[PDB]
Amino acid sequence: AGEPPYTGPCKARIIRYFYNAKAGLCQTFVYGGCRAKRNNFKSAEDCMRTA
Amino acid sequence: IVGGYTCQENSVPYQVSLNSGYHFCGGSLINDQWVVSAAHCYKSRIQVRLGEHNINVLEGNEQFVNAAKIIKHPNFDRKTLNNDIMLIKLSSPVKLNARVATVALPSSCAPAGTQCLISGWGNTLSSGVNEPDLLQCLDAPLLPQADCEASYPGKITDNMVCVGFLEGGKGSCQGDSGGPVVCNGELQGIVSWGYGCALPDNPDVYTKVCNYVDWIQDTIAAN
Repeated sequence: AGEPPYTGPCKARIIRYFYNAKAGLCQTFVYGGCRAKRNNFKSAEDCMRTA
Repeated sequence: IVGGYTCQENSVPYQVSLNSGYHFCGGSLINDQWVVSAAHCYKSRIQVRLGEHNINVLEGNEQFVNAAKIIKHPNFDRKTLNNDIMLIKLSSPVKLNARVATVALPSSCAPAGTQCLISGWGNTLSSGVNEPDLLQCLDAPLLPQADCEASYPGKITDNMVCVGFLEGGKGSCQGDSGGPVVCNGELQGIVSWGYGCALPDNPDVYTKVCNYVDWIQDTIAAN
């Protein structure tokens, strides 16, 4: 959850959440649609809890 | 599409947007009731928007139809992206006309060196984000299989084809998946994956539609 958001190699535009370490919250980023890493959540609440 | 040009209003009548609240992937109309796209664009609820030029303004030319059946290729692999193709059956047939038309499925596989037209509403920048309102187009060549393999050692299967320019500067990007790569009037590719957008020696790789014509036709018939 300290790792940077990973868009991945696929080219879809899927809005996902990642925990922005140096900010203290969950923010949206564009996920490409495949090969998700763990700092990638479908909701803000999912994101906040897991961090 | 990074480094492309605005497509002339409805010069690409087979292009569709896949929408679940916002645009997330493109696709192609292959007959009045079916759309082909990429299997990684799967969502359980999809609305297909046809006749779009400006995705953020109601222009009055669009038809919005919900997807009744979504069928991924049975051998789609989520990690290698092998067989990344998906068929969508529309709830009702669309009204074909000026702005909404079908694209033909391929006669044979197009050879390396064929020029192709790629289109989509994906990100326009290789670094940074700038999503266009208007459909973008790009003209780029199918590359030889060997160059495709040398750019991505070990990740290219026989169901994939590379298109682009190995010196970078132009290519599809997030928001373009599922979209058409039309070469000489036939749908030869489906936008799938690549590392980065428009980076030197990382060309775009597409699902090779010519390997799936019989799966497509046989699925539309059984359904």
